[PDB]
Amino acid sequence: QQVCPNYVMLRSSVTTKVVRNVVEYQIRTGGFFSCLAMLRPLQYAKRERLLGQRNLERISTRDILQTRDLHSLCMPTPDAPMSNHQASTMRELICSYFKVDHADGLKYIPMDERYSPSSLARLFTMGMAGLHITTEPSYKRVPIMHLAADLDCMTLALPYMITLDGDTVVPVAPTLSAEQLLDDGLKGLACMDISYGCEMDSSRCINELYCEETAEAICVLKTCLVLNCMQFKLEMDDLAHNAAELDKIQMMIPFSERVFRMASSFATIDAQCFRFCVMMKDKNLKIDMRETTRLWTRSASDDSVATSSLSISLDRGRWVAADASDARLLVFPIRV
Ligand SMILES: C[C@H](CCC(=O)NCC(=O)O)[C@H]1CC[C@H]2[C@@H]3[C@H](O)C[C@@H]4C[C@H](O)CC[C@]4(C)[C@H]3C[C@H](O)[C@]12C
Ligand SMILES: C[C@H](CCC(=O)NCC(=O)O)[C@H]1CC[C@H]2[C@@H]3[C@H](O)C[C@@H]4C[C@H](O)CC[C@]4(C)[C@H]3C[C@H](O)[C@]12C
Repeated sequence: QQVCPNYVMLRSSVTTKVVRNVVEYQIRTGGFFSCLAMLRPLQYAKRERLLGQRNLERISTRDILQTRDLHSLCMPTPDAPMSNHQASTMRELICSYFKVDHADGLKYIPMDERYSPSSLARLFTMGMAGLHITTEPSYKRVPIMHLAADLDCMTLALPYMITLDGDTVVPVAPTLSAEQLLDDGLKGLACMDISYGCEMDSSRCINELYCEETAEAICVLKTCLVLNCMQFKLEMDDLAHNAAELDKIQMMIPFSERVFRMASSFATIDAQCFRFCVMMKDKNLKIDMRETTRLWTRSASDDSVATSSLSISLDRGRWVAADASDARLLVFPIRV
């Protein structure tokens, strides 16, 4: 059963079965798990690295086009939500990273300045893996970032925001949306960290790999995470008003729990995702997708949840928001 056919992250499939009159669900969340894999650039490309250019040429062949194909091509996606936030700035980045002309940057980001955030992350993540997906169907080899190799053994990653209370890098709740970290020359990103680990055990922070070589790659990895957040937020905003698509699943409670897990990925870098996840644990996750949509649109209000009263800290490789002898949110690290 297809859900969100023309979405990138929400794109999911549901298989339902009966074994002696017992109701069984299975939800297959597709593009989402593809998108978060981009925290390990080489692991993402590992697949496509051993597919030739015919993999792409047979796609630009078609006239149907659709979302899943435009994504693979790293092009803007009509029939899907798109953003224009700091599009000017993002186009400059493409030209710098891939060292190409403005005429080619305009292929990725039209004059419209509308683009799919997950189609840029894929582009940059593939770029960090040493493959540039070009304007005209092709894979061109570019230098493989040493950072991408340095992280290619890690199976856990936990992004979080930090500040300083005096002389200690201390985790904080997000104040801003992910969308605001991209602007101002991407200088917001300094206050993001990503903790990687094996097994957490071998915990190593991406900010502790800071080097004049890796600084370029370290920023792109963060940008790709922010962009995948933007995509998720766009699709939830669009899903809210797509009353047609919404009605396919409005009562499928096991799906609300799945959307909750998806937002949890971004609940430490995006204030709206934070508040949205906090509200659902308060309700114990047993929520209709129609009500969940209402909670998503509610979370857009800063006063929706009292973030200011919550104490943030890390323990055991997991992110905790709590107050008054009772935790409100646990966020676990992202697989791969
Ligand atoms: C947390 C502090 C800023 C003080 C603060 O808490 N402000 C929160 C706020 O902006 O509201 C920032 C400012 C300078 C940062 C460092 C510099 O940008 C240089 C360098 C940049 C790297 O992107 C991440 C490591 C780090 C050492 C950074 C770690 C951390 O990112 C620092 C030490
Ligand atoms: C932070 C990284 C790496 C800087 C570095 O090489 N070492 C710094 C150091 O170690 O001292 C740089 C490399 C290319 C930069 C981008 C490009 O120059 C294009 C464009 C230029 C604008 O001035 C600010 C936004 C940005 C997207 C830039 C943001 C950011 O400024 C980038 C992504």
